[PDB]
Parts: sequence; structure tokens; C-alpha cells
Amino acid sequence: RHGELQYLRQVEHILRCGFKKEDRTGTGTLSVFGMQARYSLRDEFPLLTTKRVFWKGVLEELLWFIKGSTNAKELSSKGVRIWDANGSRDFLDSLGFSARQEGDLGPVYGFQWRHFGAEYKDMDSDYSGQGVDQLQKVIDTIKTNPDDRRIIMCAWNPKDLPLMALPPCHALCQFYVVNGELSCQLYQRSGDMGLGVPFNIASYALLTYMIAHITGLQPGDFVHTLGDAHIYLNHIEPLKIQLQREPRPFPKLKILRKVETIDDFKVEDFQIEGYNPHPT
Amino acid sequence: HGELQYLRQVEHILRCGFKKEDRTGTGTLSVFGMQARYSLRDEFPLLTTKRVFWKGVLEELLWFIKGSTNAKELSSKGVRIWDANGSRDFLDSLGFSARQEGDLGPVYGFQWRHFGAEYKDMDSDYSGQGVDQLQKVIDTIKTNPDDRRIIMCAWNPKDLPLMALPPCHALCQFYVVNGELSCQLYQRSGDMGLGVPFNIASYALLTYMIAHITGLQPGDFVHTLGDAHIYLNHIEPLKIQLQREPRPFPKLKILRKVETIDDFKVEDFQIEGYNPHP
Ligand SMILES: O=C1OC(c2ccc(O)cc2)(c2ccc(O)cc2)c2ccccc21
Repeated sequence: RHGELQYLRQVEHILRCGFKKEDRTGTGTLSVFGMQARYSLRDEFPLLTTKRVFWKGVLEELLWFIKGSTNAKELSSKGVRIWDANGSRDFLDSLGFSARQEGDLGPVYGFQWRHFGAEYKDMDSDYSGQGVDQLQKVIDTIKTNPDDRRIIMCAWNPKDLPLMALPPCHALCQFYVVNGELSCQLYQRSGDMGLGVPFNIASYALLTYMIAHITGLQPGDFVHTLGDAHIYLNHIEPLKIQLQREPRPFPKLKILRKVETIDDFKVEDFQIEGYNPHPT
Repeated sequence: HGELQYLRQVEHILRCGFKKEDRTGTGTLSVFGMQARYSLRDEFPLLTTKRVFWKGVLEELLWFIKGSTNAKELSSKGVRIWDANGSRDFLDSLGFSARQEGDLGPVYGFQWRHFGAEYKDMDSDYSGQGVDQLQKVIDTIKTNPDDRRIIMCAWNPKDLPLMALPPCHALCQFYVVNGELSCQLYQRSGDMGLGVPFNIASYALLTYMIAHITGLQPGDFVHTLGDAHIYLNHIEPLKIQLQREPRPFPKLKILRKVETIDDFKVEDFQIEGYNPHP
């Protein structure tokens, strides 16, 4: 009943029953369409243990989303370089974004979360007060109407898709409250089980911890829903080895001071305790 | 039998759901996060343990497809499910007193065909405005079946204040493998007793239509729920329905070759072998 066994069973399922299917580069995957897992957030934190997850990247990326940044260099300057290739001069040129400064990802996550529907110009523009601040709306609704069934933050913006260096893999999420507990469901249109999915689970579990903290609630569940769940073909043999490792008890996530607004969270406010992932 | 997934979801909520009130303070039993997979392969998942309103399923979907946001254009087909949301007493509730009766605001039909366009009223001409997500999905399926971004999203944060009701069916995603077209719906709120069987039929039908248009075979319909709930007044009726054994699903037949999604008509469809319980 360790929560990571769900993830292992999803990987096993794709290895056994997935179909060969290729991505935009013509590279092969094994793929299943439509999966779901539930990770409890109650006195533990689902940071996967059968292979180490880049927690520093999880935390800094989420803080970067929250402040609305679309500059890959603003994340890279924290030592987190996962978005840098998508803002490179050559990649941006290949998409027709010649006039963009290097690092300008377009209206990706942070912009849609804080300024949905505003007109994007570039990554250095001031978007204060423009568009729908979905993130603060979710927090507001949780505080005042926890029964609400419309508590959604949606990064999928069909109008803005052509401007993005990458359309969001995490298309939308929904929050839910019962019994003083805050839950979150992510709709992820595409998930690389080997590398991306563990990171994305941590990301939305952390966001739920953050929002629960500032709304006075306790973390409940993170429900992970996938569209195209896939394993790259050259990852099959390492994953078969990983699948025979027993999960170690999940770590705990501690928030080290009372924080009042989502914008006030800082990297030093968080401590992962007892994280003991299997080595690679 | 694929209907057993639905029955076990109902059973789970009656067993493990928590009491949770809705907008009207009326009580439900609720579970957050559920998923079921309904095969579309040589059968159609129109539930059999209780009759589903198939004519309403089909006419509502045709109404979405032509982009209408006028409940009176659907009611004129004898399908009244949207009429209350467009009534003058309900629009006034939401501060929409200057709005014509029947004007639902920028709901499914507008978002599917004109996402991002500026809504005015249900009588406006939106030709060529906004993103036609429906046609874009069909195009991408035809040209890039491997695409992992084949999404139609009715959830529009900018337009929510203008809507008579924000979409329960927030988005759906299509997927192609082995010549088969699948569809996954993200439904943020599901009334298991009254709404969900209708909703399953709707998106299974959309998948049959797009598969027909694109030369593919229907695959799976994957139903994902947020707040899956049962109104307390429905508990004993569902408890009886849970005792009913499902009959084999009917088949859906498309009676002619249709070239575009806009060309489908009610007469093109025939449900074969539908034998539901009362
Ligand atoms: O470069 C990285 O992108 C990943 C990532 C995903 C979502 C996100 O929001 C941020 C990053 C990713 C992993 C696998 C993929 O197939 C594509 C991307 C990732 C996870 C962990 C470590 C590095 C990376």
C-alpha cells in the first residue's frame, strides 16, 4: 500500500500492453492512452524513491511559475536548466520567433496561470493587472466556497498556443475540498513515465501543499490523470531493473514558517525530510 | 461488460464517498477523482440498466457542432435540457437581465468553434472568429495522428463570467494508434445518477463521428471525473439499479458516408439492439 506501487504498476502496464507509437521526432515509445493514480498527501509527500527526482528543480520551477515568469534565464539563474533548450536562439528561430530575446518561451505556464487572456508581447513586458489571475482565484474560492466544483486553473489556451515554445503538458488542474482536506487533480495530456512524470507528480503535490498551507487546510490527495502515458524504447531495460526495487518510505515536506500569500513563498521556506531514493 | 465499471463507480461512492453539499446546499455523496474506459469497438456504450435519452444526446451534440448558444434552437428539436439555464428567471439570477431569453452566453458551441472570440450575443455572426478547435482536431488527426496535443477545451477562464453555467466537460483529448481513434474527457463534476450516462453517450458519439470523418475506427472512450457525486435523493433508486444485470451494449450505425463534421444529421444515425431496463 506504498503509494509508489501505483506508479510502478503503471510502468509495468505500459511495458506489457502499450503499443509502439512515435513522437514528433519519429522516436519510438510504448504508449497507453488514459491512466490514473492517487497519491496521498497526508503526513507524507510523494517524491518517488525508486529513482531520484530533481527536487531542487521541482521547487524552483514552481516558484518561477508562481511569479508569472516566461524567461528561461530567470529559472536557469537558480541552477535549474530544464527549460533552457526551449528558449535557445536556434530553437526559437526554428519556430519563427526571430524577434524574441534568448530565453523568451512565450505565454507558457506562469503567464497563463496569472494573466490568462492578456495579450502577450514579450517576456520583459509588464502584465500587472492584465488577464485572469487563475491562481489567486483558486485560492480565493477555496477560502470562501470550499464546496465549489469549478476550482480550476487551466494552462491550455488555444488562442495562445502558436506563441508558446511548447504547449503545456499539464493542461489543467482542479482542486476539491472535503473534511478540511484539499485535494488536486492534474490532467496531463502527455507523460514520459521515466523522466517527466515523477517530477510532475512532485510539482503538483507541492502546489497542493502550498495552497493548503495558505488556506488553512490539510493536504488530501493528488490525483494524477494521464492522456498519452509513454515509455521511450531505449528506457525499457533500465525501467525493468527499477521495477524490481522496493519503494522506500516517502519523505515528509515541512513548511518552516507561516506564509500568508502564495507570492510570499521562498525556496528556503521548504524542507524535504527523510528522502532516501535508490541510487542510479 | 463495460457498464460494470459505471456500476462499480456508483457502488464506490455509496460506500466510500463523503457527504458534500452543492451550490444549493443540497447534499451529495462525493468522491474526487475517478476513471473508466469504455470500448467503442463494434459496440456503443449506451447504458442498459437505466434508459438513456439518446435523442437528446444526438440533438445536443449536433447543436454544439453548429456552434449555437441558443437553448431555444435545441428546444425546437424537442430537447429541453438547456431551457432552464436560458430562462429569463435564471439569467436574471446571474445579473444577465439585458440578455435575450435562450442566450446561454459563450458555452460549448461557441468555445468549440470560436475560442478566444469576443462574445456579443447568441444572434451574432462569429464566422472566421476565434479558434475552431473542432475542425482543428479533425485536421490534426488526418495529418498528424501521432500528435499528443489533440485537445478541444471548453474551459475558457476569460469567458466564465459570461456563461450561464461553466462547462462540466472542461476538455477532451483525442489519440490515435493502430488505426483507432480514442477520446478522453475531463469532466469536473459528474451527477452519477442523472448526468453521467448521458455524458458518456455524448462523447462516445463525438468519437464515432470524428472517426467516421477521418477514416479511422473507434477505439476507447476514457471517462475521467473530478467531483463524482450522487444526490442523496437518488441513493435508493441507484441501489435497485445496481441489482440489474446489464444487457449487451447496442451498436451505433452511421447510415451514409459523411465528409465533414458539419454535414451530419439526425437521420444519419441508428442505434441497433438497445434493450434497457425500465
Ligand atoms: O528537462 C526536463 O524536462 C522534464 C520536465 C517536464 C515538465 C516540466 O514542467 C519540467 C520538466 C521532462 C522530462 C521528460 C520529458 O520527456 C520531457 C520533459 C524533466 C523532468 C525532470 C528533469 C528534467 C526534465
